[PDB]
Amino acid sequence: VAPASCSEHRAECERLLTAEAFADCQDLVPLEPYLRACQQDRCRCPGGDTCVCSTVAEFSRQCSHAGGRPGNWRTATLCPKTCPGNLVYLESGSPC
Amino acid sequence: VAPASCSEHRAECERLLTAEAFADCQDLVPLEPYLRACQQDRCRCPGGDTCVCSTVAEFSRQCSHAGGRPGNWRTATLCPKTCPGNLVYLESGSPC
Repeated sequence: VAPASCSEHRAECERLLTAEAFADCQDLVPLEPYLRACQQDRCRCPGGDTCVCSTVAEFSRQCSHAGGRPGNWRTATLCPKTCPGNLVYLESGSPC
Repeated sequence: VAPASCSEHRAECERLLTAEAFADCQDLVPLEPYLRACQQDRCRCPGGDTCVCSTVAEFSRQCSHAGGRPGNWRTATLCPKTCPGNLVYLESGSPC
């Protein structure tokens, strides 16, 4: 059944996606599709934020693949990740 | 005591203020000062939205005074206003 257009969470998605760490990709990748995707993601996925931060991850991957370099956005309260030792989770660093 | 910078609601103020109704005044009046004021208003006035819709009212008054004509933004759930009879509330209409 056609659910309501989840436009009540548009501000949250726009604020989260268009942060400082995503500066040098605003001209590489568009924005409308990825935020429209966040629209349904936010309402279709109540409770834990395991379903919204999986889009901005795709936005960052597209950012990195085009040629840009994003900053760090994952905080201890925004879908953090853990690795053993003092290894630091980052974006846009050489795998070598 | 100096309170925390109420930047956690910056997205809310930015979204609500930069709507389509305020189209032809983005070039007349600045944006930073009024949004900065909205920052404290949103966090210093919990519960009812009697402080947030007092700043955008000033933004609209400036929009109209400079020469622009803003659109309607007051909805039935966004600080509505009532007048007796079928007196419709509007912005930028002649008092004559």
